[PDB]
Amino acid sequence: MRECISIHVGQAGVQIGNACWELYCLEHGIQPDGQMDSFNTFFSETGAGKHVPRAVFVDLEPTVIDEVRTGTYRQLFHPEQLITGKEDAANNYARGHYTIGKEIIDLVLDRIRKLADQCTGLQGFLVFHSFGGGTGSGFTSLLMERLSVDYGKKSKLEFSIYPAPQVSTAVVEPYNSILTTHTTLEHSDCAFMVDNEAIYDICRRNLDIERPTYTNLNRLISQIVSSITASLRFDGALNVDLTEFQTNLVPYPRIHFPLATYAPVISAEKAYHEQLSVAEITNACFEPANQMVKCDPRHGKYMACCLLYRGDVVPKDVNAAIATIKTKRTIQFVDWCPTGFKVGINYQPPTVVPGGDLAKVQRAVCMLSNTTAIAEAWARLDHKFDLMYAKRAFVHWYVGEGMEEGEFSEAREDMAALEKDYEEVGV
Amino acid sequence: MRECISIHVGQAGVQIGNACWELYCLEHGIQPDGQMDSFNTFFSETGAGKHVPRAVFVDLEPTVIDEVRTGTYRQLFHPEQLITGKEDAANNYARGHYTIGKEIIDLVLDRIRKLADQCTGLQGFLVFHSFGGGTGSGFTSLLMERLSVDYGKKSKLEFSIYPAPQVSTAVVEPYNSILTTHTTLEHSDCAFMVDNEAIYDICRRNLDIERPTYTNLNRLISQIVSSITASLRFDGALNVDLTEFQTNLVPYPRIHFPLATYAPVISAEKAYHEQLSVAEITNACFEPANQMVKCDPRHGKYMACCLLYRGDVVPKDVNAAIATIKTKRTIQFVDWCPTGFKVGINYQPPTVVPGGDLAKVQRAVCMLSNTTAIAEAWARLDHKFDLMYAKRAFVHWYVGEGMEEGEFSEAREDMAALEKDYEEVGV
Amino acid sequence: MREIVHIQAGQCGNQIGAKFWEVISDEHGIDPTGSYHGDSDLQLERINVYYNEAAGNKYVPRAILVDLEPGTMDSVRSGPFGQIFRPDNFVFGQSGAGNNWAKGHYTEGAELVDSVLDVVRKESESCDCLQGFQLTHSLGGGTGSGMGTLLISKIREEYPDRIMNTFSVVPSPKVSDTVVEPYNATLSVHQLVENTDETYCIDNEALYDICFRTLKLTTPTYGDLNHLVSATMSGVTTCLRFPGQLNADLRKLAVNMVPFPRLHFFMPGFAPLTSRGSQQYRALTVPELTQQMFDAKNMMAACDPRHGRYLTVAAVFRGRMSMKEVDEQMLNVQNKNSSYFVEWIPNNVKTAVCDIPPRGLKMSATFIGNSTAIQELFKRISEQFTAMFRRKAFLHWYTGEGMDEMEFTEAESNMNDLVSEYQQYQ
Amino acid sequence: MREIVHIQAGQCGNQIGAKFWEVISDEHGIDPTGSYHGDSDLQLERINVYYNEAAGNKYVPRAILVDLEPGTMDSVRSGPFGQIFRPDNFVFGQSGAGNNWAKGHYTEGAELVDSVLDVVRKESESCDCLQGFQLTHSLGGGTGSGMGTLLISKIREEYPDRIMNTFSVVPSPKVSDTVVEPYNATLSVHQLVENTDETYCIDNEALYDICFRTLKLTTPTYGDLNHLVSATMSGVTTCLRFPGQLNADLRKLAVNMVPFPRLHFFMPGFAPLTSRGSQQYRALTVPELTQQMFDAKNMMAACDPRHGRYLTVAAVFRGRMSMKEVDEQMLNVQNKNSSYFVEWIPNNVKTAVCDIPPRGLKMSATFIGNSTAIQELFKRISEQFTAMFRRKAFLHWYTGEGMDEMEFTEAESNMNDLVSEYQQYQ
Ligand SMILES: CC(=O)O[C@H]1C(=O)[C@@]2(C)[C@H]([C@H](OC(=O)c3ccccc3)[C@]3(O)C[C@H](OC(=O)[C@H](O)[C@@H](NC(=O)c4ccccc4)c4ccccc4)C(C)=C1C3(C)C)[C@]1(OC(C)=O)CO[C@@H]1C[C@@H]2O
Ligand SMILES: CC(=O)O[C@H]1C(=O)[C@@]2(C)[C@H]([C@H](OC(=O)c3ccccc3)[C@]3(O)C[C@H](OC(=O)[C@H](O)[C@@H](NC(=O)c4ccccc4)c4ccccc4)C(C)=C1C3(C)C)[C@]1(OC(C)=O)CO[C@@H]1C[C@@H]2O
Ligand SMILES: CC[C@H](/C=C(/C)[C@@H]1C[C@@H](OC)C[C@H](O)C(C)(C)[C@@]2(O)O[C@@H](C[C@@H](OC)[C@H](O)C(=O)O1)C[C@@H](OC)[C@H]2O)CO
Ligand SMILES: CC[C@H](/C=C(/C)[C@@H]1C[C@@H](OC)C[C@H](O)C(C)(C)[C@@]2(O)O[C@@H](C[C@@H](OC)[C@H](O)C(=O)O1)C[C@@H](OC)[C@H]2O)CO
Ligand SMILES: Nc1nc2c(ncn2[C@@H]2O[C@H](COP(=O)(O)OP(=O)(O)OP(=O)(O)O)[C@@H](O)[C@H]2O)c(=O)[nH]1
Ligand SMILES: Nc1nc2c(ncn2[C@@H]2O[C@H](COP(=O)(O)OP(=O)(O)OP(=O)(O)O)[C@@H](O)[C@H]2O)c(=O)[nH]1
Ligand SMILES: Nc1nc2c(ncn2[C@@H]2O[C@H](COP(=O)(O)OP(=O)(O)O)[C@@H](O)[C@H]2O)c(=O)[nH]1
Ligand SMILES: Nc1nc2c(ncn2[C@@H]2O[C@H](COP(=O)(O)OP(=O)(O)O)[C@@H](O)[C@H]2O)c(=O)[nH]1
Ligand SMILES: [Mg+2]
Ligand SMILES: [Mg+2]
Repeated sequence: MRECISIHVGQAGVQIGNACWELYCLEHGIQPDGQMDSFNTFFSETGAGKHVPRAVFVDLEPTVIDEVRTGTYRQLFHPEQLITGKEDAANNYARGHYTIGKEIIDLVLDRIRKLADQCTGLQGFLVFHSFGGGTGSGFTSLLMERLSVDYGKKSKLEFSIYPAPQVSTAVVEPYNSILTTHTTLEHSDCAFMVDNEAIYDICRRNLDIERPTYTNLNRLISQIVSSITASLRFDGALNVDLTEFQTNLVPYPRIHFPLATYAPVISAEKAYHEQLSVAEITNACFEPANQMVKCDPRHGKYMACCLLYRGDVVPKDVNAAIATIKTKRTIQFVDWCPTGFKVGINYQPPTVVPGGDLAKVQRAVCMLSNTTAIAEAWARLDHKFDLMYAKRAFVHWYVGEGMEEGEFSEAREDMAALEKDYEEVGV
Repeated sequence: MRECISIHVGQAGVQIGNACWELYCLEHGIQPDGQMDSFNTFFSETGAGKHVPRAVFVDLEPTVIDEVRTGTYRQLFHPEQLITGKEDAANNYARGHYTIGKEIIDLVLDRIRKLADQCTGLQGFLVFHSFGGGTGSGFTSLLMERLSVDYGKKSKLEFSIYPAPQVSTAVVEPYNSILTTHTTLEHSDCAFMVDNEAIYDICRRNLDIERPTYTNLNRLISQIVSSITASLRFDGALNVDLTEFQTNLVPYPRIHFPLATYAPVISAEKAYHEQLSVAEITNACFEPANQMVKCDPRHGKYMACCLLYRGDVVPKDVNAAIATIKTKRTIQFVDWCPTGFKVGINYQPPTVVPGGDLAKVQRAVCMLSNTTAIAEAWARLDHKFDLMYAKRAFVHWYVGEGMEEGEFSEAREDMAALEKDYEEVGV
Repeated sequence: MREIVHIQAGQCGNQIGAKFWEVISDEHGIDPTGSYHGDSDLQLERINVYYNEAAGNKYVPRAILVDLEPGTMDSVRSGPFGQIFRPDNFVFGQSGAGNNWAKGHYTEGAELVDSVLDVVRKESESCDCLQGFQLTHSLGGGTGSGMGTLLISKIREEYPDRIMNTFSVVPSPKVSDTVVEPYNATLSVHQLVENTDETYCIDNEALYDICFRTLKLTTPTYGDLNHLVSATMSGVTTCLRFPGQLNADLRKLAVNMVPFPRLHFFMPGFAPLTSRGSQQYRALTVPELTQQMFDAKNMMAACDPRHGRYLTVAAVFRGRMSMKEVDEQMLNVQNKNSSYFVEWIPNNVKTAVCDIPPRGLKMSATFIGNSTAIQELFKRISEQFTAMFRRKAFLHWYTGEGMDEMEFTEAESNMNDLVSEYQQYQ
Repeated sequence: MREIVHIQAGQCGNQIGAKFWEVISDEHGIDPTGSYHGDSDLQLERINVYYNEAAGNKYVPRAILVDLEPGTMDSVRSGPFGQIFRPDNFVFGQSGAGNNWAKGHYTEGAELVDSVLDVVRKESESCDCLQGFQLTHSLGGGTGSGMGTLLISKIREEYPDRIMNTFSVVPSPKVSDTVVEPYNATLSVHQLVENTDETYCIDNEALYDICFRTLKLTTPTYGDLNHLVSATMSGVTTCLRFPGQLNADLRKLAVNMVPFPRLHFFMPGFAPLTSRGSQQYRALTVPELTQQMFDAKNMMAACDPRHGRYLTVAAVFRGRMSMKEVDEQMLNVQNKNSSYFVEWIPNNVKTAVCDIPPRGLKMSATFIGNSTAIQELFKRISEQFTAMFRRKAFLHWYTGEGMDEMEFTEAESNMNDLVSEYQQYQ
């Protein structure tokens, strides 16, 4: 069957993974200890009955994984799936890659191989990292490269924490992200990217919450992930396998970045002041502020769009909605693509956790989008990098562990090329 | 179906809207929480069964809407339909328009669009403001202008709080009202205007009440509104749709102002000392003091009259009454209009709220009137404005936020033109 | 939104302030330590207008206390409601002003004002949407008068789009209370004309008349006078804190009350004012209330409003009342005695009303008058000024701190121009 | 893993150290003898970061006490938490330094340093994965300054891939505390620029200002100053000992805070800092905390950061908080006052946060600033140095121990170059 493995790497990735696992447990009826039909896509079938997931959990930081190992979702995990080392990169690309990561990576590969050995049709991977964080950027890149050698035909999807233009966390992100882009590019297939500023905005407006945490964010991410994956596991009108997200979303083999957005993301309060019909949901999906990154999508033609409807969904309504969207003048599309939309309709609805603010909905959607409008963010990032690098800010740290500066230049060139390609596409 | 939206803007407007909503709840059987046939004209059909109105609630004043949000008619409303900001204009036309309103207006427009997206035949709007109050005059004008761009074919009816000649509230009304007139004129279709002095007079004589409030006034207004609208919702002998009040009431495309008057407005005491026959009601409607503005209608020819009979009504009787009215020498009519009266007869009677003084009547009427007799009030207003403006009273406030003084002159010119037109009509 | 920052300056300003904070506290159900003990959610809805919230459901006046003269503020601190104020909001110096405007405005005050500005800035950041600043001071002193003016100048410079209102205790012209008072008052008025949007002019003579003639009282203390002031102050801002039918606001009042930018000097009043003893002899009809409001003997500025025309008048009512009764009453007043309201402004009056009477009363009202008669007050002050300045009497105390003769002259000129302008609309 | 070895050197270093060990003990639930009495497993998870374990569930500071001056360390030993230290970790000589860097670095200190090195090596073997060394000393003395530098040199030589951080008490330039202080400070700075990865620069003047201006306190003792230092120190390493959302680390902080290798001199701070008395007057919002953190008066180095640009800033929060609030606050700060952060580094700030507030506070934060303004401090020291050295004043005390003039000159040169570099990024 359509049966697969996940990868959660670095602090952020691990956090996301926890949430994901919780969501999965809710969905498939599994109790935190492994006790309870088609669950087995992730949870490789087990000895005494108690289910155990297929996820690679990696952190060179001990602390986050240590927390997990003394949590509630604890015995659920295999000891080995969770991996440990000694110290952070500390936002240092030249440590996940090159120096310290080239040591653990072998172990990770072995684990992955072992996991694969249970599949009877390994459709691919899901990878969780951060365009920014030191471990989950260099290390993840390295891992992806390794996988490329050992699994050429298998899809490798990535869930990515792009840094928002204005807001920041650690002031060496512009280097790290760029480096990741340079070395991820050719080894991944798809990189689903979500900002944090956008999420915060959504929370403030749509969910009516002005005091968020990371936990909430993680839950939201997990929801999206679930939406993406549910066609593997449950039945459906139209089933979108992992390998479709290659072919209905990558118009050219360097453009690997889609924006992942969810709806309806509205709390219980003015949910009952709403219909929550299919058309409305679709409309919400294409609006600017509901997107989970900081693009003005009205500034950029859509290349490929992909929608994953869940729950009580009649295809006719969906079709109507899509037609309406097509009709709209502001939702721009490329010169070379008429069949812009890819639709998945799944008989199982989304499932809501205790503590998760998003209330119970009979129907919901996850949208995946490729556009020239992502290029703005890239350009901004490039600019940031250039401003940093001319005065040689913090270069000696990465170079002092094991790097050429020409690498940086190469990365910049690559970015420029990407930009040019985007421009061409727009034309 | 004939299915539509309302707009309630500014303090006064919001107050009126509350009353209106209460009345609607009474009429259609809806409980304050949304629980219970043809209600759905306003109350767009809902998810779990509990009905939610289609009204735009706007106040740059937080306080009034805050009160509503902690009232009884509370969960009934959608959170978004009610809108908030920060501070009043403070009877300052140059803040609803120009400065502060151009900020919220977009949101309001969006809301309106969303509401429209539920209609299967949006017949138009109902707008509640004040010729005088700072928010609901500039802001409302702005809103109307915006709507004109986004809905050209859709009717936009307005319910208006004209300031009475002698009595006043805030001593910058003469500016604001004039400004509103200048910028409303070409974007609205109809502006149903009600004074307060007239209402008070009615209360003193007809209802036998000498200690009124705003609440009572609001209730009265709501009654009128209900009478206006009931042909959309319930069955009838003759059904007057919103779009009829364009075509049976606007003889020329600048004359957009009718007087809205109601009968019988008599309490339980000397109701039983009365027959309350159709003819009597009709007679009451055309009498001077029962009118809801301060005109002497005997000083002015009628252009178009429109009557909306409700309850136990036989058309023959109505016809007889109309004939009698026509016969009368004092009820003057224009040289150019023979078919002066437009009649709507509705099988559903009016419905009385607990607390509302007007007792239960098997039959009742609402009358709408265009005449040269409205021009007197306009002239008075103009005079007031001119007296104010020559010594430059409070001009620096509006000008100091963002205005030309030439605007004032333009407004005055417009008023003069209107007056001239009225004179011509009279001829 | 609609948040107000309060500043109290000088001795008078502080004393009035203490009373004001007591009264507001009472109104909002705040006990002397800062705990809430109310029974109505109406009380907390807009509590943010005057109070910041702290840990443990603690409420703290958004209030700054300034005095170069130390010890007056120590009394405040020692007092009952003194414990509600933030210690960091006490800004004080180590030298008096000797009732010297120049020391408050130019020299000694300049050394302290930075601190005050810093505190004000800090305060401003905790406003969702700052309505403005409310100041309590006195003209005739050095700190309230000079330093108050200085502070106002600074704050207007930094927040020119927020409303600047001052409750200013002026002299009693028939029996003046310091020797250099005229100099101080004249110097302050100059500053206030230019740098505030509204100034409520309160004079102790009028207060005493109210106490004696109207309230039938004797042995009245400064405390009692402060009470009266505080009641008017609270009345002024009621519509920002509470619900109603027609809700007022600061700029709304300014919009209706200031027909020319410099004419922003108001005569405040309260009604009802009758004796405590003879309570039952009268009752609370809206007409009676309005009568009390409008009668000259019940005003707190030192004018006969009958010796001038009203440019505009704002009445703010509290209690559930017939709007018909209100409007009709106003109309009758205007019709009967049209000569006392300038004929070039149709509808000189304004009404506002709030559904929430203060403590005891079912019906209360606050009066705000802008009359051409107030020229008298300024005129007398200018007369006082001239008699001294033409002999350069007491001038050395001011020149010694770097003030110049020319400034004095200019201030006088401005005062005279104000008078002239008022006479225009008479 | 992530284990830290602590060294305390000289009188100051030892005294601060005692306080630090008290505070860390309290935090980890260790009683004064060394028994654990905590109620949370969070407390012991990473206790190994500072403490070694011994027989009988005994916990022992991984701490070395060095002083050539004997008796100061005897006081430590006699003290309450003195009994937690390993007796074999006391390394001391039999002669003072007379506040003489040369005696600490070249002669007397060289005779003792072998022992210290031996102990350090031993300590290193009980690290699973040594994070680095943390030193507490003073510039202006002989032992902490000279011998501290000597020891640092040795340790960097032996463990160049582990992080070397120093909490160094520098002079108060406006009122200096020894006579040869400038000489000592200048000599030390030279060594530290080259042989440490980060130096936290603490000055007593700033501390006293904090105590008096901010905390509203008086009669502050060296104990109290030590407390303040200890709190910052503990804050610095919180993310190695405990869980959180974004977890910091030593090199992570260095990565974000050191954009050029030699610019590694930080101004530490803590927030909140308000009075004990006026507690209720304020509350714990993230914005308020950040305000406190960023305000010049709340920093513990002797600069006005407003007289320079921030190259980079690290904020480390403790308590469960809205990341949205944090990030947005930072953004607002940057936008409003972009001139105070160098424009050549987009996002000058950094956030870290730990889910575990220290004892009383719900929300606490530690500030680490790298500003071009710190040039002022070095500049003044160089001025001091030059005035003396151009007359070779006091120089015989140093030449007598084998130091050469040329060395002094070179040290001055290096200091000047540092200043120049800082000015570049201003
Ligand atoms: C038994 C009874 O009904 O007593 C009344 C009373 O006799 C009268 C005479 C009160 C009384 O007021 C005075 O005598 C007075 C003394 C100095 C200065 C000014 C007035 C009263 O003291 C004042 C007091 O006022 C209030 O409670 C209001 O809420 C008022 N509160 C305060 O001023 C206050 C006093 C002490 C501590 C905290 C607050 C208020 C007014 C406006 C805005 C906010 C609050 C009331 C009605 C009374 C007494 C107690 C006798 C009157 O005043 C007010 C402000 O209400 C004076 O004329 C009115 C009419 C009242 O009927
Ligand atoms: C009743 C109450 O809440 O009292 C508080 C208190 O009043 C205040 C004023 C404390 C108090 O701190 C000081 O007065 C102080 C004295 C010298 C130097 C520096 C500070 C307090 O003494 C300090 C004490 O701090 C702690 O408990 C922390 O865990 C702190 N502990 C120590 O410093 C410590 C003291 C003695 C013995 C062992 C440890 C800490 C801080 C950072 C990292 C680790 C530990 C607290 C909150 C208070 C008192 C007790 C009054 C404050 O300081 C700290 C460090 O919390 C000063 O401003 C804060 C705000 C607090 O609210
Ligand atoms: C409208 C603005 C207004 C103008 C006037 C003159 C107003 C009008 C009326 O009040 C509203 C007077 C009022 O109707 C009364 C006759 C009952 C009465 O109150 O008049 C005063 C004297 C009168 O001035 C003569 C008063 O001082 C005053 O101000 O009157 C004595 C008093 O003894 C009990 C009583 O007899 C000034 O603000
Ligand atoms: C961003 C880096 C930073 C730069 C500045 C200038 C920052 C910005 C703001 O704080 C974050 C100021 C702040 O918003 C306030 C106005 C509330 C306030 O705190 O400012 C100070 C004076 C100010 O310097 C003028 C302060 O010393 C300071 O450092 O300010 C007085 C103080 O009295 C209570 C209060 O009025 C330096 O690290
Ligand atoms: N959405 C989300 N973002 C996170 C989470 N944790 C961290 N981040 C983001 O990830 C970035 C930081 O990377 P981390 O994953 O913390 O870093 P790391 O991979 O552990 O790498 P080092 O710590 O540098 O070794 C920042 O942009 C954070 O906002 C999380 O739980 N959820
Ligand atoms: N009939 C009726 N009239 C009202 C009501 N509220 C206010 N008014 C009238 O409306 C006018 C004042 O305008 P408001 O609506 O209060 O003012 P606003 O729109 O809030 O504008 P600003 O307050 O100036 O920002 C006066 O003529 C009042 O008599 C009400 O509930 N019913
Ligand atoms: N109404 C009132 N007037 C006061 C009070 N205290 C002082 N005054 C008056 O204020 C003036 C004296 O100024 P004051 O404020 O004491 O001087 P300052 O401290 O230099 O500003 C005189 O006209 C006093 O009658 C008070 O508490 N209430
Ligand atoms: N903050 C702090 N400073 C100290 C302490 N003890 C001494 N000092 C300072 O350290 C400097 C004197 O050096 P000290 O350490 O006593 O000399 P040493 O023993 O030769 O290193 C002076 O600037 C003192 O103010 C202390 O416990 N805390
Ligand atoms: Mg990490
Ligand atoms: Mg309003």
